[PDB]
Amino acid sequence: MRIVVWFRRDLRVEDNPALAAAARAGGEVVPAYVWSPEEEGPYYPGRVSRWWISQSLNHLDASLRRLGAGKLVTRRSADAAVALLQLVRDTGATHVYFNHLYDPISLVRDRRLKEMLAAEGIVVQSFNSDLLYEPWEVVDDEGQPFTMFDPFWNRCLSMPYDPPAPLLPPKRINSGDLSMCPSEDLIFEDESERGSNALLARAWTPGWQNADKALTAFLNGPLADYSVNRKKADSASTSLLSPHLHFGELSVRKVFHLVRMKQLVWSNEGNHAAEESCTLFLRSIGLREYSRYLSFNHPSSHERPLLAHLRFFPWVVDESYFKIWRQGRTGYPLVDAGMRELWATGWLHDRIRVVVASFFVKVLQLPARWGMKYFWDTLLDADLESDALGWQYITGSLPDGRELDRIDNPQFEGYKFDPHGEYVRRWIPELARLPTEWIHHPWDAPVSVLQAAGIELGSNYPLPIVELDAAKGRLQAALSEMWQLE
Amino acid sequence: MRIVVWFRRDLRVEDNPALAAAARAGGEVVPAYVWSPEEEGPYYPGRVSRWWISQSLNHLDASLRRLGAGKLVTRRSADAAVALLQLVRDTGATHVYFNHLYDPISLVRDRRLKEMLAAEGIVVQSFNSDLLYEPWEVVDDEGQPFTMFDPFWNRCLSMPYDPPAPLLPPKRINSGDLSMCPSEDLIFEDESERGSNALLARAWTPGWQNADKALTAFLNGPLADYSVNRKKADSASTSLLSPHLHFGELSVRKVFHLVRMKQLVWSNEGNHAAEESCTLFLRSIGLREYSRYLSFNHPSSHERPLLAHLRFFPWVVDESYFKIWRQGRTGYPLVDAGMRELWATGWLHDRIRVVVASFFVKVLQLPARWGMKYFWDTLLDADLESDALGWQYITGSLPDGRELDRIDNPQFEGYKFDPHGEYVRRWIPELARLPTEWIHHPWDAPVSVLQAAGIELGSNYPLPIVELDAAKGRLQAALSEMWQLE
Amino acid sequence: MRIVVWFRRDLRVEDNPALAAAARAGGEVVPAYVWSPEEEGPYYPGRVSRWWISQSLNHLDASLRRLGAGKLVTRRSADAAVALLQLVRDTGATHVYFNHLYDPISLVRDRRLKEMLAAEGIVVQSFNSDLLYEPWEVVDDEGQPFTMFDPFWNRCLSMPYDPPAPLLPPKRINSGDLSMCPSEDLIFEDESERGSNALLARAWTPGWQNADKALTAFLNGPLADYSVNRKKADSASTSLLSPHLHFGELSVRKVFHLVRMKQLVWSNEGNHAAEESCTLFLRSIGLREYSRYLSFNHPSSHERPLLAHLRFFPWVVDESYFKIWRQGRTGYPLVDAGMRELWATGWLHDRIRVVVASFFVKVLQLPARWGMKYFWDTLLDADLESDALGWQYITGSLPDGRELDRIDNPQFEGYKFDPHGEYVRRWIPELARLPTEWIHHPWDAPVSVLQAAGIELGSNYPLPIVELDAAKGRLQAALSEMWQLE
Amino acid sequence: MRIVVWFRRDLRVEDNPALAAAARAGGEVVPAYVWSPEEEGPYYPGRVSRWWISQSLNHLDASLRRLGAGKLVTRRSADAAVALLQLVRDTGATHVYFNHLYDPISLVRDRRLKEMLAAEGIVVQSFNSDLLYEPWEVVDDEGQPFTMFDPFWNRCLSMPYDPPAPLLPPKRINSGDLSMCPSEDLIFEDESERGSNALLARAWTPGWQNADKALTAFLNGPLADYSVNRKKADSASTSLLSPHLHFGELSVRKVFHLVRMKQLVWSNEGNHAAEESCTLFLRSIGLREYSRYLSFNHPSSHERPLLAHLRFFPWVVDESYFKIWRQGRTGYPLVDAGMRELWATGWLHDRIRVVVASFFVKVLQLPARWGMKYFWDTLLDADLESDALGWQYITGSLPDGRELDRIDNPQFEGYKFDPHGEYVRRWIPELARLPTEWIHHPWDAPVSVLQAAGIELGSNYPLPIVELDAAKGRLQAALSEMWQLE
Ligand SMILES: Cc1cc2nc3c(=O)[nH]c(=O)nc-3n(C[C@H](O)[C@H](O)[C@H](O)COP(=O)(O)OP(=O)(O)OC[C@H]3O[C@@H](n4cnc5c(N)ncnc54)[C@H](O)[C@@H]3O)c2cc1C
Repeated sequence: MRIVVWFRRDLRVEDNPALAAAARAGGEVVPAYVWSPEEEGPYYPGRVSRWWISQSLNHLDASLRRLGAGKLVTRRSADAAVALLQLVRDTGATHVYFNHLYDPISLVRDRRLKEMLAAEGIVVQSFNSDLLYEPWEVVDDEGQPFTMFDPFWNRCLSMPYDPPAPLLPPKRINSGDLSMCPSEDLIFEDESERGSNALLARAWTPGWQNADKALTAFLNGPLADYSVNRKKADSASTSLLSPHLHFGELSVRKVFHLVRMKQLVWSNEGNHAAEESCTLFLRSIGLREYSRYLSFNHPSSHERPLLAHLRFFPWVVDESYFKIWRQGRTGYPLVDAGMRELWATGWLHDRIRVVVASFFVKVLQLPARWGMKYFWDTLLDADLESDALGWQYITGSLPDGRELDRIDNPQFEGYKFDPHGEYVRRWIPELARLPTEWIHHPWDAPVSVLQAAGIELGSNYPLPIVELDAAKGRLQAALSEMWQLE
Repeated sequence: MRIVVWFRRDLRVEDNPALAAAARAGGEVVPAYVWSPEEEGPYYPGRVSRWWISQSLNHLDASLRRLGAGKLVTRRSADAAVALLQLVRDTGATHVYFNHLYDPISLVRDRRLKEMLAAEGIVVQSFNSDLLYEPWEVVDDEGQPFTMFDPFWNRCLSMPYDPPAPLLPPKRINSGDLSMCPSEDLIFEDESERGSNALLARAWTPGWQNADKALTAFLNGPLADYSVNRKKADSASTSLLSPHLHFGELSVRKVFHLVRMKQLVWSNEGNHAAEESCTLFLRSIGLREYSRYLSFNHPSSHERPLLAHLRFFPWVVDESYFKIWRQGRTGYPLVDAGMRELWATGWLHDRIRVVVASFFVKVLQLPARWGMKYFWDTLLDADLESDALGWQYITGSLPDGRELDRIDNPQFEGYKFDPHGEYVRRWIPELARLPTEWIHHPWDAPVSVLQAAGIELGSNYPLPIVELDAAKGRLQAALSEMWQLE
Repeated sequence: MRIVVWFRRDLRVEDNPALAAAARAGGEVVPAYVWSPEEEGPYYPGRVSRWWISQSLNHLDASLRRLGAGKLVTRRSADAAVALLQLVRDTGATHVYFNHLYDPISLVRDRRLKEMLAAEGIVVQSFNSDLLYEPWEVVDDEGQPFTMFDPFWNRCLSMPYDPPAPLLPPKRINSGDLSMCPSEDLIFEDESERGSNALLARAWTPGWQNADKALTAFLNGPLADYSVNRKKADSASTSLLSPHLHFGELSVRKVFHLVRMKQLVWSNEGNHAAEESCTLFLRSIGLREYSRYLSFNHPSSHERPLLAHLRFFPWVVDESYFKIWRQGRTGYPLVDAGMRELWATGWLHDRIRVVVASFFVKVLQLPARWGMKYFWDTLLDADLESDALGWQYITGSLPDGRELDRIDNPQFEGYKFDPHGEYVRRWIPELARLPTEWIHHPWDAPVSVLQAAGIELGSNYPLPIVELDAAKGRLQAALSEMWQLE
Repeated sequence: MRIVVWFRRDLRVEDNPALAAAARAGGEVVPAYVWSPEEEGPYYPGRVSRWWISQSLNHLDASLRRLGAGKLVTRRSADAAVALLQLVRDTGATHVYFNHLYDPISLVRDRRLKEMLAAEGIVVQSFNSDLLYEPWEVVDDEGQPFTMFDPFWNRCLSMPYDPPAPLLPPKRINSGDLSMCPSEDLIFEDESERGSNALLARAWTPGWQNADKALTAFLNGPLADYSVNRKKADSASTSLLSPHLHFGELSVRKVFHLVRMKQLVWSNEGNHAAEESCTLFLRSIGLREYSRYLSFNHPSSHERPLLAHLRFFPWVVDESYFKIWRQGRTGYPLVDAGMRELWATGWLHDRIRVVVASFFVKVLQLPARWGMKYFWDTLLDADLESDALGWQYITGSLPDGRELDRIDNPQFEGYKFDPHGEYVRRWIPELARLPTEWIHHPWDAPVSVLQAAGIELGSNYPLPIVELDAAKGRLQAALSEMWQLE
């Protein structure tokens, strides 16, 4: 009843530097979650990403009632600023203790939020939660922002001062009265998909308590061989904690500590593989930090994301091709098993997001905004930076890699990410007897080894809708339309 | 170089009562395997059942060379009797120590084999390996054979004398010379399927050494709850050792001992569930013993198997329906996941052989000899009795159960064998988001819960080729053709 | 109420070939245990060996009530023959189904028992339980008994016929009425040691159910390295099941089966160490079988045991020396830790029975009947053959080994049985800092390394009562009294 | 070659805030260990405490060479200040980066060290390593130090600001040249006890790498039931890490973090026992922090330790009584097993230091400086504060507990610390058969239960040198000499 913390994307109580700075403030703290998806514009957050919030908020209530604090109130309005001002009015609070995000749509909203509340009479203070450093204090030589990643992260490990350690969770807090503020339940998922969304719990359980159980099971397990099992998609040794790390159920400053703390343990035991796989796991953590630093600084993705160097190219406006690739009647088996895992789990491996999405533009030749709006709706780790950073990288625009005029060609795009075919036979079991040479290209197989395996192309497994040698040249008939104008 | 043992379907060295009776015979023993599939008539043994033999023979050689004995010679001819007489001629042997099988095609061959060898001058002696008792010494009240199972097996546990215990494996044997007999390698699998058959090793490894590893992993594991997990097909708690138990890699007299020996351990520990699941596991072992006793005695399946009370009914002669059911474009999802597991593993659960095969006759209305000849070609536990006993039982003819004029109706044929749908979503992952009420019948679902789950019937998942209410009456238009003639 | 089985030293229900031959006999069986220790003469069985029976009988009652059978009646009289005749009179039984033992005091009693019962009118039948073969059917070349062990056991593995396998335990039996026979409880242990005997349960739990738990924990565990950890006494890798194997709680025919059954498993896995340690474990089992065969056949230990080639030698008649060696104020540390383990556990390692008992005769020069009567009173595996076979062997009389005119000399009698000193420091912790060179001989140590370790000889740890160089010649002053008379 | 760190009692590299503040200082760092035990006066550190340093320094060299840094130089002189000034002269260093200890003998030495080096021209800076807070910033109400513990530690958990978290270990450091400074090996242990000290490695391995292996094995293990297994000495569930925590191989700020971090994990799982045993483990950690705060502040143990309210009382000057209690010929079995564990392991439980030391003064009536000088010589966790705080507490002088005019009386001083007698029978196995009522007092036993257990008092187990009812009044004849003078 003195200060408020309102969570936005930090759904945790361990080392949260707005709740722990509320416990030692002396007065009473009441928490909050204002839900306004109409403010976020075209980035109405997901459809299974909206499922994760409703099960993580209810996990946060029973984890924060045991520290005291009564409840976690949840209000709903069109914009945050009317609802948050009505919250300090209803409760009679003096401060607002939030922490700044780095979306280009919330950064304009946060200074607009700090402009409404401070002119009223209450005082606010922002903090730094889901980032190692802050993106304005990391600089290059003179004063500028970086424009690449490998010059950037070489400054990020060789800082003058180390990142601040995970500060202690609070001992106990107090709300005073749990009934002055009339909280209300609110819908997140639709009523037609009230039962079809509960089938994502076969692989994913949300909550902050399951975030550190998933972290510690990775440190003892697959971190010792992350340097070699990084690309292989058949085994689940790739630390499936990015939905925890996107919604702030796991702090980046704790994963940076515990990996570095046990890098020293393996460093003086002669394990040269397990110490190499710790500098390569923190590099991937730095890719998350670089995407937040990119949308805040100089490029900024100035008005909308999915933007670096295109949006003329003569795409086919065929909706039924978007009905085939979404369903998976595509014939190319590696982009077909990846398109079935995304629907069944709400999850893909990073190298399988490489081949599913690059097939969507370079072979199928569809507009890339149809690929984002489908990835945005059914995925769990669907943020505004990394979905914009990754689509930028795979379809080709950072001077980092994965250029155009280059189709996937799954003959050798599969022998690096899936050597034995344990990923194709897991997800399309109608292809489970092809002897691992034609499991990545059944249309290149002779008729004798196909009729022996029980696959008749056309009835059991569909033909490729677009041939590989066709779109190897049909792209260059369309990509030359860039190179006459730019 | 004195006596010969020739293995037929007892590919093991532990408690084999023809090899152990060859070690204590004093002289030298040479083993053999004569392969004549042209003698077996229409029962040319399998196509993946022929894969299991080629990998179990080579497992038997390296397991019997370490007892001595030099080699395991393998000859090939049209009939066994010319090849076996040429074997005692080439090696100068005096005895033949085999053990009698119980196929109606080998029982006529065995007395024909004993008729050729004894008239030459050499002496033979048969033994009893793959059976608990012998089928002529188990009798009913006066002198007759039984005609049912539950009167039969009540005599089989209440015998005057117990079955003979597993006699010790031999200490060491000797062949003398490993080069007098010019052995030859021989083909089992085709050259077109030399690589597609090696993909059954993802679930099955043959050999007698893996038979007791699979047995002991079941006694400590799923035997404690076999009485409740008997019908459920989603979990693999059903002791997958019938391909070991068909080819004689695991003796029935050892499984009867070790289950009964540890039934006593659980009997005086208060475990009333784990002692009930031992009388129900030996009952299923007795179903194997009853099928061998049935083809030898009174019914005998007199000239051919797949025979009890039919073969008029007006079947559709449509080959493309046999191309749909073999592939699995059938729409009924429970008989579709079962039709994909049979092709991927060469294995089905016993209650899934119930619903796949009864759909083949009572709904699709195809001739049952097309169902045997497909089951015979791709299955591992494809014998001559139990494939004939089971097709007789499920399609309805023993006074045991599973009568006609009764379709499967998977609305409640699935809630006993697959309660949560973990078996359908494992094998058809294009149906992985239906909320477990319409996972067994997608065509009975409303359009809203189907478009939310991403299934559009006709493109993603095919329609039912034959409706359920159609064949519920279209059978009775065809089954009345029995009841005017019989 | 038709036949009786009376247990003597076969306190088990698994593969007991008098109870299982009572179940299939048709009539009702009542079990019994007649306790007459006054018949056994000087071999009144033990004082902790009498503790093991009272806790194994009560374990047998609750293990045989669950098969039916009502009770296990226990009567007490001076001789067995009056009590057993009063038992068939009280119950009206027709047969007596026991199994013959091989003590020279029970073999004369058994034919005296068969002489009383058969002349009355009832019929008896003996069986073979606690032996592999029978000692009259194992012969040498012409017709004679053997006189050694290594010629004997070479016949015992190369028999014409294998030993009979473990026959199945009974399904269920029936006593009919549990109150016609007025059974009575009876004392085994004294009332002064009613509480001091319950402290042997810190290491030993009796019963037949714990016999196979102790057997299977050895087969998976220390049997793979029994060939190298056979002599080392510090680690408990030596299969502590001889108290189970003496009282018939574990059949010898089952241990011969399960070791031989899994010798084949390790034989075709390349484990040359684990297959050697199975031929050396069955050799030690054969030492138990040889001692039973020795007291029945030609030497017979004709009127009393502890007898092969002595009982003149001029022993000291000092009782206080027998008070020192029993207590352990002896100074020699290896025979002192062994004398403390025997009192604390009722158990010694076989190589520690070697050095404790040979020090008792060759150095202390006491009469050997004081050593048996002390070993008989406090030990668990105190039978009439192996206690007589072992004292015969270590003090020297079989042409097998461990001759006289040879003291122990623990300088190198310890570096084979206890290399690091983990056995001395476990049992005399007042010596726990001597640096493993003088842990086996503290009196041979300099004064500086003794005062640094905190041992002052005379107050903390006593001096040797008899010097080593004294009894190295004082024996030969007494052993020359043999060699003038024999 | 720019700054030096010299370790004193912080033998670790993880979160050491003088080495990590040396890595980010830019220049080159060389480490050091100056060994001057002649400066410490009567507190020449231990004889097995001197063994722990020689094996932890050599563990620190191979753990700090892999971070770079060349070596760890070790010089020896009479005082630290001549040797440390000769070290900055030999290497040409500019700074000295140490961290202040809290002994009253080093606190006078540290400001004397800062007085020599700063007047030369080099600059020093101290840090805070082995303490949670600093002892001058924890205050009571007005400005004073505390005089008790329970008022003190209630301020220590309710501080305004939390203790600083474990700061990251260094990435890599550099010495430049490893041969400019002529380092020398040095003796720690005597040559007479070069081999008797290596027998403490049966229970203790030193080093900082084994400190966190011992910590994490306690957090997963016995911390869940520390609240009930705190007093019981028979089981080793009491987190044996005080020799790691005394020599600075494990930071107190890390144990405070990891216990508090997983107190939250058990707090929201319903484990009310495992969350109570975390507030009671940090209390014991606070007892270490209170003893350091006590010798620095107001009482200070002004010129020497072992000092609070005595040193007149008429002690017996008998050296042979000090030869009995050191050896353990004392008859009282609970103080005898504790006196054998201290010699065998160099370790005692905290409640066994309670009864061994209080028997030394209140019953044996010896001067307490003979008890410290014996505890100082053979113990591992022999510091200057807690050895002074504990002797003060048990023999009675803090207003905390354990007053005088109160003997131990092991009849009920044993049924709280050793209920079954598993601690007495472990260490005096000559008493291993007493039936747990007279295992704590054999002289109070009747003769029948003693002769049955094999204990004859006087020869096997010695009599009590001082009777219990004697020193219950003979103390009060000597304690009245206090109460006439004070
Ligand atoms: C002086 C002396 C006295 C002995 N007194 C007894 C006694 O009272 N009771 C008794 O049962 N054994 C006795 N033995 C035999 C030997 O000590 C036992 O084998 C002992 O129990 C070893 O136990 P174990 O389980 O470690 O043997 P293991 O290594 O496990 O051997 C398994 C079995 O082998 C048998 N066995 C092995 N070695 C011998 C042997 N040398 N003689 C006889 N059997 C053997 C035992 O019955 C044992 O159950 C005595 C030996 C000596 C030298």
